[PDB]
Amino acid sequence: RGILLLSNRLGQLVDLTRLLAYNYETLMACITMNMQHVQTLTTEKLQLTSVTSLCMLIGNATVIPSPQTLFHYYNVNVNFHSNYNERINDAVAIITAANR
Amino acid sequence: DVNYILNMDRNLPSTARYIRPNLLQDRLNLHDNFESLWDTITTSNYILARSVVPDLKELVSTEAQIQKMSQDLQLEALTIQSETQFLTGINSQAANDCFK
Amino acid sequence: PKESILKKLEDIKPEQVKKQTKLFRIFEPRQLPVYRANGEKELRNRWYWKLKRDTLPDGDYDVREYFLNLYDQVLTEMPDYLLLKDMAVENKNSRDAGKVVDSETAAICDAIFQDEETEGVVRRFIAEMRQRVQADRNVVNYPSILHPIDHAFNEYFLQHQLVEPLNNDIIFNYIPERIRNDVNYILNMDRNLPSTARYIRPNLLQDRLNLHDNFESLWDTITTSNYILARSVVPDLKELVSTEAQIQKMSQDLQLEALTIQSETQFLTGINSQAANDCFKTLIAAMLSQRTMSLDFVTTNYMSLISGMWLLTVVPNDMFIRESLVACQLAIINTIIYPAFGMQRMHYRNGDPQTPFQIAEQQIQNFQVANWLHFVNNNQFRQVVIDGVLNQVLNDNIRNGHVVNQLMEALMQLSRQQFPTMPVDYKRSIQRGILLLSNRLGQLVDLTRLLAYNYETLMACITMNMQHVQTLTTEKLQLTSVTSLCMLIGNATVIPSPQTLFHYYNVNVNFHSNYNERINDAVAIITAANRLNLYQKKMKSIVEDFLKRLQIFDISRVPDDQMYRLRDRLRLLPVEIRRLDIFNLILMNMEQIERASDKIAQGVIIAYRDMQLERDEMYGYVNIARNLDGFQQINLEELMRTGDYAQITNMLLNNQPVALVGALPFITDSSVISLVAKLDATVFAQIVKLRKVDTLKPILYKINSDSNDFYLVANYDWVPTSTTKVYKQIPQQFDFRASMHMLTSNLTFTVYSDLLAFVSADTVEPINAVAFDNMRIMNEL
Repeated sequence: RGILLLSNRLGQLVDLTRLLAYNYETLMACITMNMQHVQTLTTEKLQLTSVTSLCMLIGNATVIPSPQTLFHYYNVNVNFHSNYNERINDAVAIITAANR
Repeated sequence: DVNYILNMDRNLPSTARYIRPNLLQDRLNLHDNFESLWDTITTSNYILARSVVPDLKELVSTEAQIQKMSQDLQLEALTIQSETQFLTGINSQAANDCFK
Repeated sequence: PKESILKKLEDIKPEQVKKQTKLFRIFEPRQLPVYRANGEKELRNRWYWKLKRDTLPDGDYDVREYFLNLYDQVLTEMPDYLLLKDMAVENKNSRDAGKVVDSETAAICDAIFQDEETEGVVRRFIAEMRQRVQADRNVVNYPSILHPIDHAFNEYFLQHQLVEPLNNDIIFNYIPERIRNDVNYILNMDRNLPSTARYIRPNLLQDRLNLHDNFESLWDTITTSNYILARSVVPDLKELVSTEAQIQKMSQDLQLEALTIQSETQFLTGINSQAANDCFKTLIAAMLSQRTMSLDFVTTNYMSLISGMWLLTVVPNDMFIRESLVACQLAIINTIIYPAFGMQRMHYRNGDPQTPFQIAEQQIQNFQVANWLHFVNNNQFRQVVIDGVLNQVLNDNIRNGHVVNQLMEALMQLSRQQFPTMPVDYKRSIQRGILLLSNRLGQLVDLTRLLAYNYETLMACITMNMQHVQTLTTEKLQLTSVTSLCMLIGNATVIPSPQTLFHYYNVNVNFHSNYNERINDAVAIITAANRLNLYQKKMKSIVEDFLKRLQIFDISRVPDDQMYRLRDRLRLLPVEIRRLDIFNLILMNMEQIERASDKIAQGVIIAYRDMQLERDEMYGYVNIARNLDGFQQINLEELMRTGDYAQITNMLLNNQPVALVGALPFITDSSVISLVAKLDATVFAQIVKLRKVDTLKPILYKINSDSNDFYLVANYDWVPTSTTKVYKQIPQQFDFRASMHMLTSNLTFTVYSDLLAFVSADTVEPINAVAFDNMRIMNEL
């Protein structure tokens, strides 16, 4: 009986797939930092509770990243990067000098 | 990405000048030893993300669904370990959380 | 509440009528000055066609949706039938009265018949334009003035309305083909309807939705309903051994005392003057409705069990839920048959799933005992189809139905295990209860008959092809009541009151009619909804209304889900010719409507090059093209949807010959000046600033140096130079002579509702009733 609730809703569950598909596939675009897959030392708890909800509980909704939103994102990683790279240079420069 | 509109409005004098962002890559492969720090980055990069991920909309009234759910679920039918499948609630939230 | 879902049922009157009056009008003819080439008003004036209500909006999309509503209006308002004498007026002129069709027809005549028209031919015609009746066929000949599009409508309405005849024979025929036949009943009537009858036809096609494959929650609601409905029927039992008397001899047969003893728990079975009636009703509906019930027993009340065997021998186990037959049987198997039949050595160990009656079969030997097992175990329903039309009735194995050699056998098998044993006393209490069934067996033979009939009767009147699934609200039944009914009955004979039966038919009927009908109403819409590209009228819409219209279902209290799935099935459903046949009509001309009528346009062209203007008569000569031959295009609808790719933005900026398409706001101007100044090139600029357009009001130049105080120019000699005209056909003109059509219908009708009523139903004396075996049902003193 529970299974069926996934099935009927399946017509919609589809929608979910599309959603993420896009979103991730979108947002991502604006990331400068590369990203190698690593086994973080820390976790993040995800209660099947919520999961289950999202599932049978999403309608013909449709939401996406506000323009302004997107930029703001780029902008940040950007700066950050710039700082990382920059300090790096600032760092190196010193150390090497420090030697001769 | 069709869905998004682009347009220019202001002009640019041959006076226009900016400073390179400088986005060299990793340069430092922390991906193979500095776990402690990755965890800290991930975390960071993570929160950052939630801050962006658009909030959802138009969901099915919490009550409505869970109710047709009990009709379908046949909850209290002998089985000893009741009311552990319905701590599901706060979905109007759980989904948003699960999603982000 | 219990009888709060019943008032939602008996209160369902779907046999809704729809009477028409005013004809069905879209465009009324109208005045307007005439402008001969050259542009002067030659006087006299002419008559054309313009729509009643330019309602029409802005944006191809909004347009499409608009029409759609028309479809919904058409249907609600779709003539269930008509009648022309009811819509009669009189003609001011003619060889006489003439009586015409619809006030508007009248007006028009008198009107044209004064404002110096095309003279003779018109007045003339208007004269000899009357009525005439051909009584001999009930036919009627009226006139009526309308409009090509109007005759269009009203016409099909004559040919498709719905009122057949009605003779004694038909009334007789609507009465279920298995009841008129059932002997035990009689029928007799009070009238003879004349040749003028018309009876409407409650149509009852099947549930083309198999609600029973994904939607257990709606079914559940139906079942429930259908169930309560049933109880409302189930006859109330009659005269049965006064409660006290029986229960008293009951204590006796057994031998009680003050030292404690076990029979004692077989008497919370008393109350039956409540229990038997409940147990009885309950049982039927269950079957009819086809609901699945549960079981409330006690392991100490063995009697209550014995009676179970009564039950089980009946209702093909599948009718009860799983976890219930399970308990029941094993409880019998392990505390009643093995335990006092020297067959208990292991005490029977069972650990869930497989079948527990079953396995006892292939284990112990004894014939009497052995037949019970196979007959009970493999006993099922006979999946029967046709019954004087697709009734699809789940029937009870002929056998059982009074040829109760089942009960006699159920007793003989009981008469023979009461032989061996093990725990000395225990047998005393057990076999003593067993005997109480045997003596009563003369009467038990009856209970069977009763149900047998009743179910087998009520049945027929259920057009709602019932099936065999699993409920989920499981009505509750106690072995308490069961046991009561059992030993406490006999001599009596009861049966379905006539009036009662009908009432039942009637209901399911309506209901059906509604289901089938809404279905059609539903489908029709959805399909239309598609050949209209309404990617924005999110359908979560139709389903909602649909369900509602068959009260019982708490709409808000049902997830959007099921709803959609409901559409998914509806979509594949055929409209009803009626339905379809109309949509084809609306579309087919659609174009014509839109084009005509003001407020709107179609599209505009922008050739940055001076050019001529047509010289039509209606309007003076202006900016119009009925072709847009050449140039390019760009759907506006898709534009404001897509988001405009500066494609337009660029072309506008760069100045290139182009066109636009869709719903549009026209704007009329006069003072020629405007034109020479070339105002029309302005407007456009805007767009550049606002990606989207609707703020776009194109221009038209009604130019007739007559009404344009600035004729100063028509003077010299000219010929209209414009840059950009407009897409919009031209309002046809009005040819009276031909514009009129002729009509046919029928006279003095006689519509009826309900039917049946015309019959007085009586019943034979109870004492000698008959089942499908021609045997006196209830022949044990």
